[PDB]
Amino acid sequence: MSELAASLLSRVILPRPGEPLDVRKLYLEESTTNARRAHAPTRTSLQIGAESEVSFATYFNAFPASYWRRWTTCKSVVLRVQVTGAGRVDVYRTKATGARIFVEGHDFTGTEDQPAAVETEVVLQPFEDGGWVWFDITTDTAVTLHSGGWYATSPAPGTANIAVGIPTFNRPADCVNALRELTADPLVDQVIGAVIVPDQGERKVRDHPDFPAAAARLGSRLSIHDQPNLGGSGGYSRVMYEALKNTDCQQILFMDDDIRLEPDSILRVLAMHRFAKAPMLVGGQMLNLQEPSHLHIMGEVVDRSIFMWTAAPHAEYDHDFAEYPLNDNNSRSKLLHRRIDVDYNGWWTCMIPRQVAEELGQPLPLFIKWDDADYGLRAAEHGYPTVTLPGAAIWHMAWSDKDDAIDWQAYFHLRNRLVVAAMHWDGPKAQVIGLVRSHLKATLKHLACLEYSTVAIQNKAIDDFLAGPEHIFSILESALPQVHRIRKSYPDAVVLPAASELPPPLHKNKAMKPPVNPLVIGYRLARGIMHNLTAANPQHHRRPEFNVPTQDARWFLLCTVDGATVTTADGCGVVYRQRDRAKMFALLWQSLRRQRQLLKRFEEMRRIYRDALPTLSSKQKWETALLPA
Amino acid sequence: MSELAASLLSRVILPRPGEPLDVRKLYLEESTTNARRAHAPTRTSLQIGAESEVSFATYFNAFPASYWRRWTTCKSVVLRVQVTGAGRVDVYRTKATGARIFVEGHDFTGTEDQPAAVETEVVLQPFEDGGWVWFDITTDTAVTLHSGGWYATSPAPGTANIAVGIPTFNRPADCVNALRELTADPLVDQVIGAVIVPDQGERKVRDHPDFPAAAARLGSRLSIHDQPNLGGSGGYSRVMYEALKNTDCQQILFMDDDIRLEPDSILRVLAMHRFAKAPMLVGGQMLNLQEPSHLHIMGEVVDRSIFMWTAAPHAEYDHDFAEYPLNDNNSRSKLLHRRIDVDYNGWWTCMIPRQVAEELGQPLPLFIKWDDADYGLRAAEHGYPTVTLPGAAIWHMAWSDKDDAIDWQAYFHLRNRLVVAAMHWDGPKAQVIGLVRSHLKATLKHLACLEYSTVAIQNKAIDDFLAGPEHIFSILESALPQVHRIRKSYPDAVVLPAASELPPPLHKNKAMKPPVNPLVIGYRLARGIMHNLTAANPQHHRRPEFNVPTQDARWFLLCTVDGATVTTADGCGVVYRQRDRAKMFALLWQSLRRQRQLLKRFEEMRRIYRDALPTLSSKQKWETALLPA
Amino acid sequence: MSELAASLLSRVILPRPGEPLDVRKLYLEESTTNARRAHAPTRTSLQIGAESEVSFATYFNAFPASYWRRWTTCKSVVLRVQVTGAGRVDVYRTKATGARIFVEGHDFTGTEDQPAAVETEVVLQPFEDGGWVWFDITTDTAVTLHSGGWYATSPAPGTANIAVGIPTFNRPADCVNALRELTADPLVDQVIGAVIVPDQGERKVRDHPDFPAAAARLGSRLSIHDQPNLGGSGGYSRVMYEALKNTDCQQILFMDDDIRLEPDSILRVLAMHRFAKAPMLVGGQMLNLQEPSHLHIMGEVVDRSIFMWTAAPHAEYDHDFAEYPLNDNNSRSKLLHRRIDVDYNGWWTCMIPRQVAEELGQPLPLFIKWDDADYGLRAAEHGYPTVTLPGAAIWHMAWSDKDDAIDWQAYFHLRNRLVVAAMHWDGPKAQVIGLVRSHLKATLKHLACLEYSTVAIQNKAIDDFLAGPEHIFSILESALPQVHRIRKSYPDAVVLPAASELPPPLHKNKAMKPPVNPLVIGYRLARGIMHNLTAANPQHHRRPEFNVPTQDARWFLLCTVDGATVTTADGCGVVYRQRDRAKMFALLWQSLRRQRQLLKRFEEMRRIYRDALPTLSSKQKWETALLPA
Ligand SMILES: [Mn+2]
Ligand SMILES: [Mn+2]
Ligand SMILES: [Mn+2]
Repeated sequence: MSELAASLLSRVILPRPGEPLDVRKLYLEESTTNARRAHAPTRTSLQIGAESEVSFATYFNAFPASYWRRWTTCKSVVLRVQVTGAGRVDVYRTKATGARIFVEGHDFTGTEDQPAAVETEVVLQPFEDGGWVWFDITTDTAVTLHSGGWYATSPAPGTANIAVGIPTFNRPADCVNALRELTADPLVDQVIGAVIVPDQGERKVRDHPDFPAAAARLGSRLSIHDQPNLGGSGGYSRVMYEALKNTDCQQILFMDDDIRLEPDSILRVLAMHRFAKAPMLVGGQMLNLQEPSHLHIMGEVVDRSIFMWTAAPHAEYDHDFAEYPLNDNNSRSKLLHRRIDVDYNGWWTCMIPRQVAEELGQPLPLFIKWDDADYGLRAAEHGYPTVTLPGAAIWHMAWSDKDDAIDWQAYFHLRNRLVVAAMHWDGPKAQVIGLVRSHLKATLKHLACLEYSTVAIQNKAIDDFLAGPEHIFSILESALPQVHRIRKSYPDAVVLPAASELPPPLHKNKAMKPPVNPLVIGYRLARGIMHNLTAANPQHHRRPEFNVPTQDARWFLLCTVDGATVTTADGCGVVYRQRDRAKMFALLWQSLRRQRQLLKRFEEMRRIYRDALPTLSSKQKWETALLPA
Repeated sequence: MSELAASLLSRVILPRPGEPLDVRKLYLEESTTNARRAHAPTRTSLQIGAESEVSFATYFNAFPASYWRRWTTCKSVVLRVQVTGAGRVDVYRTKATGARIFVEGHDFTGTEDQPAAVETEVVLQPFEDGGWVWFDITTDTAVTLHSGGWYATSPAPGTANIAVGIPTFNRPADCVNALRELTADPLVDQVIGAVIVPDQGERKVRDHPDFPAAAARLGSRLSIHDQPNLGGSGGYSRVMYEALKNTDCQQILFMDDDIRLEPDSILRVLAMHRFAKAPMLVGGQMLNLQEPSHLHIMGEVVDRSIFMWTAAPHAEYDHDFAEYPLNDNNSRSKLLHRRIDVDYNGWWTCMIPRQVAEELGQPLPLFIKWDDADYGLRAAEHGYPTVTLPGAAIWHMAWSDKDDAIDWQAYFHLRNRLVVAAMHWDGPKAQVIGLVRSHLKATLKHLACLEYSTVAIQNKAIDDFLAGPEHIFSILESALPQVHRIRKSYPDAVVLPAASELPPPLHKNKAMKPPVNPLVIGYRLARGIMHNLTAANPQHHRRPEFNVPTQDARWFLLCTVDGATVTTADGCGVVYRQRDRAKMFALLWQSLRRQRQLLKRFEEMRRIYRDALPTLSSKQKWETALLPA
Repeated sequence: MSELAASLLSRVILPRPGEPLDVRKLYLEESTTNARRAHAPTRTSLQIGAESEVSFATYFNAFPASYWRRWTTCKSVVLRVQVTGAGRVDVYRTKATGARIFVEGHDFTGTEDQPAAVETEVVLQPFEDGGWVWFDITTDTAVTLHSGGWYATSPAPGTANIAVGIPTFNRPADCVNALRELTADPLVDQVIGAVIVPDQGERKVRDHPDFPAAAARLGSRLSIHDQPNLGGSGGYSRVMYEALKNTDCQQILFMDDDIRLEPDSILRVLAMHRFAKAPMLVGGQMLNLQEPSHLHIMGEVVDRSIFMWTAAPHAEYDHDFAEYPLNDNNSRSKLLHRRIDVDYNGWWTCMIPRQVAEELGQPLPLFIKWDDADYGLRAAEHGYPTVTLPGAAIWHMAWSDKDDAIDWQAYFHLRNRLVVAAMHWDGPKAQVIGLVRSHLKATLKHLACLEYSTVAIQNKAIDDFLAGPEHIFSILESALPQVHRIRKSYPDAVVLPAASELPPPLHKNKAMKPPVNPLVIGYRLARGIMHNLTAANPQHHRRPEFNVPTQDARWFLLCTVDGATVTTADGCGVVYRQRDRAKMFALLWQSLRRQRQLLKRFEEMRRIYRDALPTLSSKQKWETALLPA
């Protein structure tokens, strides 16, 4: 009956026609011994040739059993498939080591008229610290898999009523696409109660030629709110503000505009939220929009030793499922079988229970960065954990090539790290030395790389954090322009269209091998210190010594030049980096001056920042930024 | 004629429809250059496309020639195949190194109406210390292999009349399945004279809904005997008791309830028993029920240096035939071509001649463990060797992941090792130092791992062995509950459903790399000794320092904590392990006290245990345990 | 016209139906991207699917260009193929390094009615020290290759009239097969003028049930000559004797009875003989009858430093073409592109010009071994070189596993080496130290391995060589029985059917790793010397310490035992090897005594042996051994 529909956790899904073979690996893994490729006539069905084997040990179709055991009331899961033809459904699970274990097989024989139903209940008891469940089909005669699903044994609790939030800024076409994809799958459509779009740009999504068609499918569920550029924080703050005040939605789902969606991902997230033992945040993972078979990360934490976000303990960035199948002996694939606990999830997909939003308050008024991490740490302090759910994903731009933490974002990275550190530290007193040491090493590296503007804006970052939580809030919007203004006067921050716009380099490039050798690193380091003590030659600021590609722009090469072009990470331009011994020393001294301030004033900072949390997170205070005159 | 049927050693067999591709490797190996997969219309026939090659150099279809040379009167074997279409049957053998040697080819041309018979006699002379024989088929036109077999040149001696024994304990569904599979193959059915089922559990196999249908196919050959839980020993003791007293079966075949059967396996075992040079025990091998293409072990011995069961000298655990074909250059596969001699076979499949059972007596009244090894050692002392026959296998649970020698089984492992050691030593006087040293190293390891209960029950194991063979017999049933009772008071033995039932750990986990480095092991060892000399902090017994996964729970990580949860091997729960310096030292001292007793009293033990063998193995004394008031 | 037939060097040939895929690699190499396997409807034609590529860079179908350049008058070779369908014939050659070079392509379009002729002349100029020529076919539409050949540009000189010689000894079935295969190919049949069969055994080939049918196809060309067992030398001596006296055949072709033939091989050999610059010996290569895709060796020389036959400088034994294609980057395959010069060819296939046989005389009356090497050295001293022709091969048993130079053959190996050394030395005076040192190292090794009989018969070998060339001739027949008689009294030479015929070993085996480690070899060596100085324990001659498999029977393991069974190389039995310090020392002293004799008397030996060559090689003196009373 529809008792099936109410207990559906995760549908077995298949690729769209014309899907590149790499991406198909996220869905199904076919034996190379098969006569022909399996064919997907719809997104929920599959035709398999006679005498063929297909494995559903895959990102989208395997069941992340250990996560369900850890966070939900589901004691068991039921696999249900409908099949025609003759063959066997084999059910497997893994230990947290990745070791595969055969659970049970079921021979079937069905026809189009009388299709076979194959059911398998798997208890979730043996998944304490990792493991997946999946099935394979090995055929006798040609087989059609008409449908498949992972089901709970009882209906989902609560009511499904999601407010989806999508902040957008000068990407009307991406936003229109996102709105369109939300209503593509009828089952996702039915559970969406509202779509809040804080439009923070000048190029409005409302003015896009395809907007009316996307807007029609949502009807009055859609609202667009014009506001100034308040970054991610202001965007998602608005979303949460609107959801609590102007809707009765039980779940708040943060999403993003520049995404591609696998709609079942939303239902998986929702299912985990509904079956949850206690209220919690449920997050989706990010697949790399530019390398679509690659998983960005299983989950992330905040490392408390230096208060810095990182990969969770047994997780590694950029896992290509086409090269490294889930069910494979290699070391990268085995890591995927551990249950990865997280401190927070990113806001490309993050479900927040209504009550939880109410109790915790709004995002901190940081512009970009650390706002998601803060909201995870805050939630945990209130006994609301976060789970990053494997197999529930969207496609989003990763820092795949195109990004570098040396531009204006570096200001926000440092400032907000400090704000959130002050807000959540809890650890011993002398623990801040770790964070400052971390920053010193990075500072000397920037100076070695001639990334002078970076250091300057990081000096402003420290000043702004030190000025307190009231100054932070007052510069929600003004902070960005002020960072640009500082950067304009540094040659290392002025992007030119091409190296060919400048005089041709004095020297041709020579391939320099990266020093792994212990003695050689020392030698390159000393050579760098020695050069940095000399007065720079001004002629190398008129004509660059080298044109350095991004991939070659490393400290060991850069710490011996007086002047060079360095290509930006996105490959779109170059900057003329220039050494000046007087400026370097001055920036270094200003940095050290600030480092000593941080470790002197950090305890005070914790007090004032924790005392300001009611204010920084109140809907009323946020109204002063969100709403105009 | 049926002169063929009487001399059949081993049928050429093929996979069931829908069999996973991995498992098919146990039967046939097909070239990837073939246009299509070979098709098995029945379990004894195969269709092969035109211009295709299939190799029968496989676990089930190759002939383990060296074993037949060593233990049977067969001077040669005849390969007989019936084929239609046109092609070549090529016959090969190996040297004990694995080197393949072409013996002879036979071109054939047959039709469905006039099928071709292809015969090849292979003398068993060149297989002194290893080697297999097999065939390949390379086709011209499409070929059907209608049947194939390895045959002796004369009828099998003796009469085939097997009593199959299956002890069962609270696994009625598995037992019913086993009973069902015994009658699946008509040729196995015909040679079964009785099926004895000692039902030792409370959930009776007789009460299972599918039992009547399984029981009908056996008729009056089946008998079920209710008795208390007397472990494996009591179970198999009952089987042997019933077979000798209440049947006239010439062969006794020990099996198990949680198995999957390849019925031809039984006939292979029987064939080797019948053609045997002199009476002997014939055992089957175990394929891993959870990784079905994996062989557990070629055979096992008792290493006399420390009296401990191990892999036979050139055998390695867990051989995956899908990754490592029999006929392949790699080092793991070459080992399979040596004739592996064994001291004993396990009781998942072990054929014992009626007369031999009569002369040797019953199993020793050990609860679990070492009873099979003892029966092999005992048989050898009477001039009855054991053979583990390759290609004759059942599927059974291996210690594949799910088992750990630290629970209640550790008591039985140590106690019974000592009993069997006392029973069979024969070696020099000072030889027991080896066994005690072995136990000391294990003891210190348990204490390092905080596995305190293990040490305590191993202390009881030594006491029970020391009390003598009469005490051993008197605690056949009572020993198990008494072990549980000791374990209840150790935190390291109380299983909780999840780490989440306890307060969250103080520290997050950090990946610790296993020390292979020589200096680093020393450093980790010293760090462990140093920590173990400090007084433990009681707060770490309230709140665990870490949640440690099974795979990470190693001595180098565990010897530096005061308190931590460790997940059980099966992944079903966790235990709160807790360091206490006073308890550790006390357990260690109690262990050392016992170690010194062992090497002082071992000679005495041999005398009293050897003198008690008539008693411990008599059917009359066993009646006091097997039969009620 | 038949001007084509007269200039044919080497036909393009294809496998028989049902040929194992490995062996097919000797003929054709097909791309795995092809839809279907190529099909050979006859041995000289091939069907190739549409859009497919087949390479004829193979043992049998590529042209060994450098050999033809070196030894024949052919300035160029013409490739001629007849094809239907549409595609391209691509012609390639290699440098001696293996580097492939594209020469020329030819698009064709033919039909069954109007087949396309594709011709390509390749000049042999760039093959000074290596290189092959071959073709590939890449198809557009389905293609049939109807025929292909490598042709000279002018008719073959001389007259083709071969006397084939096949000595046989108790292998009537193999001999009958050889006779049968000689007439299988009409083109080989036509050039055979006689078949001489010295039947040296008691089981006569004449008495074989299939002999009359084989004999009918040869008619009066076949003659069988009964004589005593005079080994290989007597056999081939008889062949040459009969060919010169009783036929007018222009070529003498030594073959063997236990062979499989690729008939075109004979024509290739004949073609090279006819086109030769000057008269020469043309030999065929040996493919491994037991591993049929493996080449035994490209060619062999006599290393003058110690006067011992070996692989030619850049040749390595046992080249598997299925694993290592001719046209492949790997190091083993690149060696195949050098022109390998030889000192001699073996007598499995060796063509000798009539005049050359006349001038050189008969084989030396050695029983087995070194007779072929001598005949090559002798021929070279008369300005008649030997060529081993790649791509011209028979299948013959290699020393693939089944042979060990420790039995009765060791006597002949040493004695004949000395005879041929005395006959051909030429080098400096002090050069014999090398040969004696070589023998000392081998002697100490035999004694270390307990191979005592070997040393004793090698002591007789030296004595027999020292007694002179007249004694050698007088013991042509009697030498074999006399070697057996010596060996009967050594336990290490008495073969027993199985280790199980002896008392069971004292110790089980333990895997000993082969010492590659520099210090460890030293340690094992010292341990061996130390043990060999002790008095052996007689009880270890009653009951063996170990049962040692052939593969494990190495000096480092064997030099520490007093008594052990060692399995024979063929796996058919075992010998009880026994250490005795008194016997060892006595044999060693007798060996050293002889070693000092050799280096004192070697100059004398050269004189007497060279002076006896007219006698040892005269047909008249050979009549005293070949013909009865
Ligand atoms: Mn985005
Ligand atoms: Mn069991
Ligand atoms: Mn031969």
